[PDB]
Amino acid sequence: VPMHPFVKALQEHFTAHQNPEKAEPMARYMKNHFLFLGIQTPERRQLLKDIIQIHTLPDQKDFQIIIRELWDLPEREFQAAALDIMQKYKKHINETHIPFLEELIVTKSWWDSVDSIVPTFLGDIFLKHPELISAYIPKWIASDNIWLQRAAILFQLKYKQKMDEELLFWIIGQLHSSKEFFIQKAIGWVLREYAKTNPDVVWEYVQNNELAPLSKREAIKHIKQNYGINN
DNA sequence: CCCGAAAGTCCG
DNA sequence: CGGACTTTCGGG
Repeated sequence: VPMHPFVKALQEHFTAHQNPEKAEPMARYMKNHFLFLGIQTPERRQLLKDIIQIHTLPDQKDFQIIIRELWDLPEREFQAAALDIMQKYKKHINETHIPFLEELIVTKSWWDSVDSIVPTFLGDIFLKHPELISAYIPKWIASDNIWLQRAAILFQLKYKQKMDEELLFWIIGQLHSSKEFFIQKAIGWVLREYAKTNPDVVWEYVQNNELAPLSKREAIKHIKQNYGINN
């Protein structure tokens, strides 16, 4: 079965505009986990737009197929493009897609893909269907996969006044002992972000509960100005 | 334009 | 450890 023609067209068009000179530092920035073509976001977005203009966006029946096929290509720009395409199908994504999104999180995993899946796509789903959180979050925390653990921490990132504080702090308590940078930093980020909505609750939490030094320092990067640094 | 964010390197 | 500094990206 041939590659979907839309994916083949995107592959051809991106490859024709590759930049091996830029690809080297781009690959180093992601710790050489991926090959890169060397195409930065503004041009990558335009090249995708070119292909949509010529071919049209595929029928929604092929949405998941297109994403998978791009996910399977070696160069990282294809995963970035896949996420751009998934946004174009946003109004068609619902709670039945949680396993599909899980599988994206745990394949070709790094912060650049996971952070573009979790607080947006998964965040929106669990905001509408909070009763499903307990069908996934406990498994994610218990798993050996750090990207699922990060997903558990960051899916509420943008919730603001809709943050479930008890849940957030429970999740952080489960993961506070992790020695993994991407977990410590995710804890820092979600606390720093939530502190923009409720600084008193974040300050009290970090002063009275154990956290890795990195997590605490990142959490209070801004709000330490509001409370002061005691001698 | 601006700022804040993931990251990243380099240094003490 | 954590501060100083870097580019790239998203949003105001």
